[PDB]
Amino acid sequence: ATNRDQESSGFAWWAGNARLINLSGKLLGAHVAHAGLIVFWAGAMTLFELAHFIPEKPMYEQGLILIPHIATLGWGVGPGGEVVDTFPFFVVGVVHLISSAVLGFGGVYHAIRGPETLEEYSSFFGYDWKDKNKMTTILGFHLIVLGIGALLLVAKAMFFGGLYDTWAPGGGDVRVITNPTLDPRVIFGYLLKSPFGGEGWIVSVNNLEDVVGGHIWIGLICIAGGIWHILTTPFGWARRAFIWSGEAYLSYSLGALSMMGFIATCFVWFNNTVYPSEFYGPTGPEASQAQAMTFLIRDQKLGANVGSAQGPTGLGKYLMRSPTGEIIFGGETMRFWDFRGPWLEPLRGPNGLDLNKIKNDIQPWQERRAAEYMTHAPLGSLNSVGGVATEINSVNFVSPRSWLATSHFVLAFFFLVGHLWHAGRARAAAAGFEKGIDRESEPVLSMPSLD
Amino acid sequence: ANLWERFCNWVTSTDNRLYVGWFGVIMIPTLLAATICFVIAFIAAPPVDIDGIREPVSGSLLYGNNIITGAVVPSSNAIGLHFYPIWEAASLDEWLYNGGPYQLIIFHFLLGASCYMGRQWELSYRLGMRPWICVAYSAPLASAFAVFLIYPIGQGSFSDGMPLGISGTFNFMIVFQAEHNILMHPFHQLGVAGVFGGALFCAMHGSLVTSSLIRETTETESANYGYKFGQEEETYNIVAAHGYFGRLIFQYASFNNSRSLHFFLAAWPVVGVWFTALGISTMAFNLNGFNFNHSVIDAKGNVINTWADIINRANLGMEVMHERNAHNFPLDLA
Amino acid sequence: ERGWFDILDDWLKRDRFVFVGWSGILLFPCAYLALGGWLTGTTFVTSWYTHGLASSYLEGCNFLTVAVSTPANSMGHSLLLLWGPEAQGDFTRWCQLGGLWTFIALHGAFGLIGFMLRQFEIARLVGVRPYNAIAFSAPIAVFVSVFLIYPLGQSSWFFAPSFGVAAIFRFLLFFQGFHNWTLNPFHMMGVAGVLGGALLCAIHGATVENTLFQDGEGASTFRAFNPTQAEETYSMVTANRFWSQIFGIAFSNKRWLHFFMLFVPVTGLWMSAIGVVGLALNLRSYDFISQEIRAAEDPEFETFYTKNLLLNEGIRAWMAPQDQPHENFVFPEEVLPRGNAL
Amino acid sequence: TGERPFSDIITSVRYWVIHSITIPALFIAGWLFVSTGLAYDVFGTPRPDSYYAQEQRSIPLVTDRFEAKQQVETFLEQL
Amino acid sequence: AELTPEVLTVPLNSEGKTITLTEKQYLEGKRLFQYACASCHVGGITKTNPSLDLRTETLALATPPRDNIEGLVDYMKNPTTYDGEQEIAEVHPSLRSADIFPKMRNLTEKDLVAIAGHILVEPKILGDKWGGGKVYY
Amino acid sequence: METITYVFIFACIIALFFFAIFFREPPRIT
Amino acid sequence: YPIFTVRWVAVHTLAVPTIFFLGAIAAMQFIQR
Ligand code: CLA
Ligand code: CLA
Ligand code: CLA
Ligand code: CLA
Ligand code: CLA
Ligand code: CLA
Ligand SMILES: CC1=C(/C=C/C(C)=C/C=C/C(C)=C/C=C/C=C(C)/C=C/C=C(C)/C=C/C2=C(C)CCCC2(C)C)C(C)(C)CCC1
Ligand SMILES: CC1=C(/C=C/C(C)=C/C=C/C(C)=C/C=C/C=C(C)/C=C/C=C(C)/C=C/C2=C(C)CCCC2(C)C)C(C)(C)CCC1
Ligand SMILES: CC1=C(/C=C/C(C)=C/C=C/C(C)=C/C=C/C=C(C)/C=C/C=C(C)/C=C/C2=C(C)CCCC2(C)C)C(C)(C)CCC1
Ligand SMILES: CCCCCCCS[C@@H]1O[C@H](CO)[C@@H](O)[C@H](O)[C@H]1O
Ligand SMILES: CCCCCCCS[C@@H]1O[C@H](CO)[C@@H](O)[C@H](O)[C@H]1O
Ligand code: OEX
Ligand SMILES: [Cl-]
Ligand SMILES: [Cl-]
Ligand SMILES: [Fe+2]
Repeated sequence: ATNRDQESSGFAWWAGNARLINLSGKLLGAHVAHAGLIVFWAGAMTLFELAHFIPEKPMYEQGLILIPHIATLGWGVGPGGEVVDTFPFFVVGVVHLISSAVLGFGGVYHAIRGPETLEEYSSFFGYDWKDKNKMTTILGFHLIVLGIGALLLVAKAMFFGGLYDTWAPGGGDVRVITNPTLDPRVIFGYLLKSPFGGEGWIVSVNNLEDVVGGHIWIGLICIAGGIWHILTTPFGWARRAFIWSGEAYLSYSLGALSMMGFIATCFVWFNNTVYPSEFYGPTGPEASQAQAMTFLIRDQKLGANVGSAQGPTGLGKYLMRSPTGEIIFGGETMRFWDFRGPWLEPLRGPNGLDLNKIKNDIQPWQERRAAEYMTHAPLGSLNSVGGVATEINSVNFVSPRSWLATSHFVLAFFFLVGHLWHAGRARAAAAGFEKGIDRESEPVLSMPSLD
Repeated sequence: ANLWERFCNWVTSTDNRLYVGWFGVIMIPTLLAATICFVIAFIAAPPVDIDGIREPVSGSLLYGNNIITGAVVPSSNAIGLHFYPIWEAASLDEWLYNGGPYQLIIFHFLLGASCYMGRQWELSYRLGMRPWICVAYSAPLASAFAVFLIYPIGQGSFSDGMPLGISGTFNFMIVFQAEHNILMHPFHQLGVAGVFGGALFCAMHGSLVTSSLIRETTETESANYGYKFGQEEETYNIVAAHGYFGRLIFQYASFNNSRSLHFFLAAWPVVGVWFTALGISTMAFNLNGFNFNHSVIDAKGNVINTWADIINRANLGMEVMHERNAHNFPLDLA
Repeated sequence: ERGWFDILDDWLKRDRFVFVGWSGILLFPCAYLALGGWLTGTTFVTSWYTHGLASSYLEGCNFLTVAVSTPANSMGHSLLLLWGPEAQGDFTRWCQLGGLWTFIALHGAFGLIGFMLRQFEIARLVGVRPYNAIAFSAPIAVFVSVFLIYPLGQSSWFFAPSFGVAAIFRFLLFFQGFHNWTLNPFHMMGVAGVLGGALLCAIHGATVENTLFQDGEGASTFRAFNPTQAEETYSMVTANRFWSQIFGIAFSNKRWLHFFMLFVPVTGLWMSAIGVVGLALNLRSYDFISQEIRAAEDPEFETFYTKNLLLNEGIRAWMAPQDQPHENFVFPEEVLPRGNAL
Repeated sequence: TGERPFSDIITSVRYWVIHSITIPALFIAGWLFVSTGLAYDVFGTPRPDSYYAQEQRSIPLVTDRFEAKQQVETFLEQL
Repeated sequence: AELTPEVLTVPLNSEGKTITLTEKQYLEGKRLFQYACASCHVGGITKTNPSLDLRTETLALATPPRDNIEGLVDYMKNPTTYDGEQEIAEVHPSLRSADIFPKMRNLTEKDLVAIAGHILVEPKILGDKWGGGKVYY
Repeated sequence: METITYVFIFACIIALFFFAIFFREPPRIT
Repeated sequence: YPIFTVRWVAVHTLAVPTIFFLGAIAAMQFIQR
């Protein structure tokens, strides 16, 4: 029981895992066992989704979050997102599930049987948190791994069947990406885009060529950065800027994950390219835009001239201008005029929505998709009654978009806290006052009084 | 040393009457800009077309408001989430019409209050303190982010962010209940538990310590004179307090460890208010309170109402009246 | 000690797991009956005959929706005793008429008296100043104003809060729509006391925990405290400097700080009670007359205060027919206030 | 104070002998209270078929104070 | 009150013939109506066209009359506008446009009868609340 | 007169803030 | 150690109805309209 109590380790049970900070072998165990839980969930959750799955109902009516992820990679789906074959869904779940037993094995072994520390046994695998060179080297290894991970996406997209392309001319379909975007002016341009409306920073990426080119860039950058970090030690300005400790490296990672969680929340909420509405359901903006399109269609069928119909406020009931003049849908959805979607773009001309096209060119499939998206807006209750908050029970629906946004906002938020907690604790422990104020060297007692 | 090293020494000085610090260097100007804009707008701004339907709502005192009805009104629904700084407008006249002051206030305020939180970490480091006061502050700060930024983002518009005024805040609450049934949301319920509990334990702790002050003063002088700033001895008897409280309820329902007791005082309202913030930030994406509308059915299929259904009837009243000229189509989807 | 009284006193004050005292003869049966009345009603009892509502687990309700509901408006402010002229000793009828409501309200009222006596009694025996009892007057003023005064000013107990989670929410929304209770400055002081109390709680607990002295070796710092130790476990000096430099002002006197922690939320709840006494009489803070005159004469004048009254009028029209069934409200569709489309 | 610690009591074989019988007997007694329908008649709660008569369009609301008991009785007779 | 054989007896055709549904068909009808229809017709209304509801009286004045099993079954095969002038299979789910309304692909004739049965029975239970919308919640 | 009164009370509070901070009773460690 | 104490009565005035009620509510989960 080598330091598995509070007396020996100085950490209570509820801070139990802090006991692992300088026990590299047991800590590797914690980490491998953990990845096992992650890979486990992925495989079992996939299988559960597949067992519950009725191919003829939209994914988004079935509470699915993982199958949609698989389908977007182009597996199991065809034109319009029609499921042609569930076996890839099956393969993905099984292989994760089996793999998790292997990780679980490794994890349990290192946690409970192998050497508690790895430094005596091996210098390659051993490490000291304060060894700035080892730390950048491990980091460097994982950067190379991550880089290859990005290149696997590219490989799928260009050489192994392509990706689901909601924008595919003629309708959504799987499509091979042959000409990915390589121009750094485009790829790095996205990073300098404003995060506000009508801009959306990286969340705006609206074609697979950009998505593929971006991953080409990232795979290269990450492998390059990995090599760099294996070959180098930190410059002195970096040495002087950071806390160098297990708890501090955790805190930096916590900050970056919180940030990524937040980005992920906005991605799934707004983006319908890498989260195709065919699989994930319509975005909030999209559903709101679909309602105005639905009634524009209905009312014009009834004889309404939609261009000159003045609403109660004096703005056009169906159509109006954005603050920069573009023709856009009216009523509340004015806010959503930045929305772009494949069922809608055919009506858009250079000035925004085109009245000639609206009067003549609205196809039945557009009416159909707008009705569908209007009635699958991402609104529902925690007990999964779909609808507005005043809706009666009947429809069992919460959009996959709401589940993915809400969960990840919560996760990103607590990770930010985790970051503040650990950053502040790491700072204090590095300076030596994390356990409290020395009663005989109280800093404030040595300072001039304020007034 | 050099001019820069002197500057750094001053910024980070533990001796300034108000700590400045690196977070302070961002906090001071942003908070001043927000404060100044807020005060001027609250007194003098013209009416703002909050819902982008050319229906300007008067927020300021000079345009017919009092302290209670007054507000800095959210920016126009026609703007949505577009960034609307002063230089994006053709004139200040236009800027004021469209609610530009609101974006200026809430953006400088959020940056400033985030730095206010960083500054709290910073000073505690300069003073050799443990670092988590800033974490307690993350709870109100998260709540402010929920109503001024996250909610607008989810709903596609700053016109749905909380208005910067008293009656405005109530408007936001009421529309929120209609659209999300926030009362039936368990994160809001944890929030209530958090603030009701926070009040309770405050009244409790205050009262337990006070009841236990050691006799140090005359029958005429304030008991506060019994405690001197900086004294080393503890001014009340915690064993007597525990003797009382442990008997009020039962022994183990009571704290004799001041440290775990003060921990519980920090944790209870902070965690509950985190859930409140997260309630608002997750209803931002339309995951709403429990819906038990028509949940009880009789043998024939007659709906038997519950108190959930009477809640529904009140929510419906709010729904159909709110923004009475803004909807043209039958469903309110944001 | 002498006579039977003193012997009984001995027994009542024995140092046991659950103190009893004289206050216990009041406290314990009334707290237990109020609570078991609540659990019994929410588990098995309907509200069909009083409200047209299901309200128990037996009928299909869940934890958020069960309640012990108020009696029917036709009952007035009847005590509704089991043996009263309404139920006439019939237990089933009593349950059906709302008898559990007054049962829980009155036993709860006497239980609360008992608890506060228990606070005076324990403090007297331990030899402390009875500040805790005094602080508890705030919960008392709230219970009495809201559960007793309010419905006593209104037409009947029907309009008191019903004992249930969703029922209490309904109570909230009724107060907004009918009384515009958010506008009321006594409710606003209540909010300040409750949110200020919660702030004071968070901020004091966090300040102590972050200016602790190192009195141990453990990285978990809870063990480095001794109940009988002479010294402060944290530095008031550092805490004071920290807040002075952060916020501009700080406490310097620990007795003040704690007294203030009693004062703020207690005073808050007392203020809300006064407003609720006002609402017993429909003496609302409903309107600002100057806004109404301007708005009546100027159809382009709009404020958040006008916007919220349109919400209230929506709430009244839409909830009243099912919420006040004894009024037999029939509001044909054409009369209902509604904005465009919705 | 005095009483035996809970820790002692609930780890003692004698505790489990007594309560392996009393806990389930109470639970089952609770269950029967509902399954026999006994709960409905003690408390006067309607079963799913007893809220409304077959063609009734309105709620049996009590509207009389001193003969409300008799009204419920009347309301109960026509079901 | 109970879900009795009388409540479950509904017009089969335009000529006055009735059919008594079993409790099982009713439940089936409610289930399948949720599965395929309630996203637009929750409560007897129509989200995407509120002028048209599923009230019996409304159905009776459609062309052809839809206030009976046969009429509803035929609607579900080959839906028309309310005056019967136009075939709207391309934008309203039916057996005819099961290619584009995929939830229609495994509805059997018996399923269609069950849904028709649900639509005719609900207003007999719910009255004006069926097709009433939020006023009646 | 009404706006003036509101702004005047407000301004008195802001001034009261400045004195409470900068011209407080100094805390004395004795 | 005694067995029948105040603590003992207090515990059972609560624990006894509680289990009885839990069985009652468990049975309710199987009621259908
Ligand atoms: C992802 C969750 C996770 C993981 C991976 C770990 C991992 C670890 N913990 Mg932490 N811990 C956790 C969560 C976790 N913990 C939580 C939630 C708490 C609060 C309750 C703690 C509180 C805590 C304390 C107080 C301590 C640890 C310690 C440890 C380490 C030693 C364990 C030991 O000695 O057990 C001995 C236990 C057993 C022999 C029982 C069996 C345990 C095995 C691993 C169960 C495996 C079952 C699994 C289904 C097998 C699959 C097999 C198949 C693949 C073939 C180990 C690396 C200890 C420490 O740090 O040591 C230096 C320590 O003192 N933990
Ligand atoms: C990224 C996380 C994530 C997301 C977005 C989803 C989303 C979804 N799931 Mg998957 N799932 C997850 C993780 C997730 N789940 C995990 C970890 C498990 C294993 C337990 C599952 C196992 C699972 C099953 C078995 C099922 C789903 C189903 C569903 C759907 C309905 C969910 C529901 O009704 O919740 C109801 C809501 C809750 C239970 C409330 C969650 C509240 C948490 C506990 C609050 C705590 C917050 C924070 C984490 C705590 C911090 C504390 C603080 C003090 C520090 C929805 C599409 C259902 C389905 O439709 O499948 C097709 C279904 O049957 N899930
Ligand atoms: C990244 C996690 C990780 C790391 C850093 C280590 C590191 C270590 N392990 Mg542990 N272990 C892991 C995970 C890990 N292991 C897993 C998943 C299992 C179950 C299979 C084990 C089971 C295990 C046992 C039973 C033992 C070790 C031992 C060792 C030591 C020597 C290993 C060696 O020299 O091989 C050199 C390299 C090779 C032999 C070739 C490796 C071939 C790999 C598997 C293929 C390439 C993998 C590729 C990158 C894809 C990975 C999958 C990924 C996508 C998830 C060293 C401390 C030994 C020990 O600690 O000594 C006392 C020992 O007995 N490991
Ligand atoms: C997980 C990924 C990761 C991590 C944790 C690190 C960590 C580290 N890197 Mg390495 N690096 C990586 C990936 C990574 N690197 C990759 C992929 C490359 C190839 C491009 C590099 C190439 C590289 C170089 C060339 C150098 C490092 C250096 C360092 C060290 C200090 C870095 C620092 O202070 O930045 C913090 C950032 C700054 C100091 C810049 C100023 C801050 C700006 C204003 C922030 C703006 C961002 C803002 C939030 C907005 C985000 C979006 C934006 C794009 C608009 C540290 C060991 C240094 C070193 O010590 O090398 C040995 C160094 O010189 N790295
Ligand atoms: C401290 C204990 C306590 C207190 C203060 C109360 C108080 C109350 N109970 Mg509760 N109750 C208790 C314990 C208590 N109960 C216990 C242990 C049980 C289980 C048996 C009950 C079961 C119960 C039921 C079933 C009901 C109440 C009700 C009531 C209310 C009316 C009582 C009344 O009118 O009495 C009148 C009697 C007295 C006040 C006693 C007078 C004592 C004086 C000092 C002496 C006079 C004696 C007299 C002269 C001699 C006989 C007269 C003869 C000459 C004709 C009131 C809130 C009713 C209620 O809640 O309705 C909504 C109701 O229906 N109780
Ligand atoms: C929360 C309520 C509460 C509390 C905590 C106290 C506390 C105190 N009272 Mg005050 N008191 C109260 C309410 C309260 N009082 C009320 C409502 C009155 C009536 C006006 C009084 C009248 C009073 C006097 C005249 C005196 C005190 C005094 C005292 C002190 C000693 C204890 C005592 O005498 O209790 C008295 C006991 C109680 C308040 C509990 C009474 C329990 C009753 C009898 C139960 C009745 C059951 C009922 C008949 C059921 C029928 C219900 C019906 C609706 C159907 C202490 C400061 C004495 C003092 O100040 O010493 C210096 C003192 O002289 N009390
Ligand atoms: C360390 C530690 C811990 C943790 C641990 C862990 C975390 C572990 C993990 C583990 C794991 C992670 C495990 C896993 C496993 C797995 C498995 C075992 C699997 C298998 C599979 C199978 C067998 C399959 C089958 C199938 C198929 C093939 C097909 C389909 C169907 C089915 C599914 C049937 C704790 C906290 C306790 C504490 C103490 C210490
Ligand atoms: C994939 C993709 C793409 C691309 C992408 C990219 C290209 C990215 C990049 C990215 C990047 C490139 C990023 C960066 C980041 C960074 C950061 C995040 C930073 C941070 C920093 C820090 C944190 C610092 C800190 C500090 C300070 C500030 C001061 C002093 C101290 C210290 C050092 C602490 C696109 C969109 C095209 C399309 C889609 C897909
Ligand atoms: C009224 C009345 C009376 C009385 C009665 C009584 C006294 C009763 C009691 C009763 C009772 C005394 C009952 C109990 C119950 C209980 C229950 C029913 C429970 C439940 C619980 C649960 C369900 C749990 C939950 C939870 C929580 C709370 C948190 C943690 C987690 C969980 C979720 C587990 C007399 C005869 C005098 C006369 C006439 C009237
Ligand atoms: C560990 C990763 C092993 C992945 C196995 C490669 C499957 S690659 C394979 O390639 C085809 C086109 O060539 C696609 O049409 C097909 O969907 C895809 O699965
Ligand atoms: C029922 C509670 C009322 C208690 C107050 C009345 C006390 S009365 C008191 O009691 C003595 C014994 O202690 C007797 O010896 C004595 O004769 C009698 O006057
Ligand atoms: O803006 Mn403010 O309030 Ca959110 O919901 Mn839609 O939009 Mn408007 O109505 Mn309801
Ligand atoms: Cl409004
Ligand atoms: Cl609209
Ligand atoms: Fe304290």
